Amino acid sequence: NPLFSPYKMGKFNLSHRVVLAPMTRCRALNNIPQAALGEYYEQRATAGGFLITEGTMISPTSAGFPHVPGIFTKEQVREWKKIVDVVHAKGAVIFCQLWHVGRASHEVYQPAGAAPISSTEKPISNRWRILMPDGTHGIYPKPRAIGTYEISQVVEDYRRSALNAIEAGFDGIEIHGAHGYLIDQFLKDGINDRTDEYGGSLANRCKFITQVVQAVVSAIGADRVGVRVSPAIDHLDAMDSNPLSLGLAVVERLNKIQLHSGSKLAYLHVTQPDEARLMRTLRNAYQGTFICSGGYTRELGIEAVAQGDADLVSYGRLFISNPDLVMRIKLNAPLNKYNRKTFYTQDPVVGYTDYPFL
Ligand SMILES: Cc1cc2nc3c(=O)[nH]c(=O)nc-3n(C[C@H](O)[C@H](O)[C@H](O)COP(=O)(O)O)c2cc1C
Repeated sequence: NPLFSPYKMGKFNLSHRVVLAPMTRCRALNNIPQAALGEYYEQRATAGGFLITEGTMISPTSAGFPHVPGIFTKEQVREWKKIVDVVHAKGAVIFCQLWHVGRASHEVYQPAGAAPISSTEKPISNRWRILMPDGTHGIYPKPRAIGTYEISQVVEDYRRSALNAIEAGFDGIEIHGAHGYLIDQFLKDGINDRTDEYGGSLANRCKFITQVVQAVVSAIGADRVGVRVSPAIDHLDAMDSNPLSLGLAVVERLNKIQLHSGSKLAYLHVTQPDEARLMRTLRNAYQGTFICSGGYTRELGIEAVAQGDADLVSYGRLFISNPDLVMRIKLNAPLNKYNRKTFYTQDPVVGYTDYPFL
């Protein structure tokens, strides 16, 4: 079984290739990690398994969802440590994903009622909505096109957050540069309409993610930094003329950062919008570990690793309804269906840790 052939990811010896994709669950009440999170990850932690946490705020402006966790305050760090310990107790590797939603926010999630920051002033279209604290759907407001100096301050938030993540005990961090959020708002030419050093040409559009990746590498080391991107996705009006070209531009800058740093990154993570060729082109271009995600199943994951299309495969949806997805895949057991209705609720058990095992 290819998915169970050991894999060496930096200084981490993984026992299998089943990775936990980052998934927002809104159980971190008031943005503070809760005991529920400890059980949730513990139930699904496995010896030599790699897990990626839900997106975590890097500033009081990095939120666009309700009750999402953070790593910018000493309180949050204290609670994450308790969670990290339970995950390590079971022998799993866990990376903390730093998440800034950019323009994908709302006044209710912006301290002082200020508009969410982004690369452009164009708001996400009406066909997309945001989850409000009371469960209703809200309209995305007009964002503010940040100045060159604030980009440096956002980058600083990633750096400080990565350091905070290490203080909490995480084995590393993952940069959330996909699904139309802040970093993706700079990468996609359908959004980035800047006329300065960060807009226009692909090289300019990729500058932001480059500075962010460089900042975290200089804080905790490239071996403990993963990068997630999505060259072709329509989420929150994040489109690009040539998705492949954009993906290859990011990959090219990641390979260069590794050469200049003298160490490879932890991995490259690309989510699919499920041609096949888009994924294979980046994997062949990236000099390092490649993780694939999006619409993968037990059979589809095995084929990707056996054919050399990816080194690790992360599962999202199937790891919500299947706490023991790793074991199930090993035995080819039936997989449980998920109830989307409880994806973003606040119940510490119902739809979170109540899913039956084998
Ligand atoms: C409820 C839910 C929350 C998610 N949260 C995030 C997130 O916070 N960050 C992210 O990059 N992707 C997030 N995703 C996308 C998943 O990481 C993944 O790409 C998707 O679930 C595809 O999984 P699959 O391969 O099992 O079909 C989320 C998906 C779901 C269903």
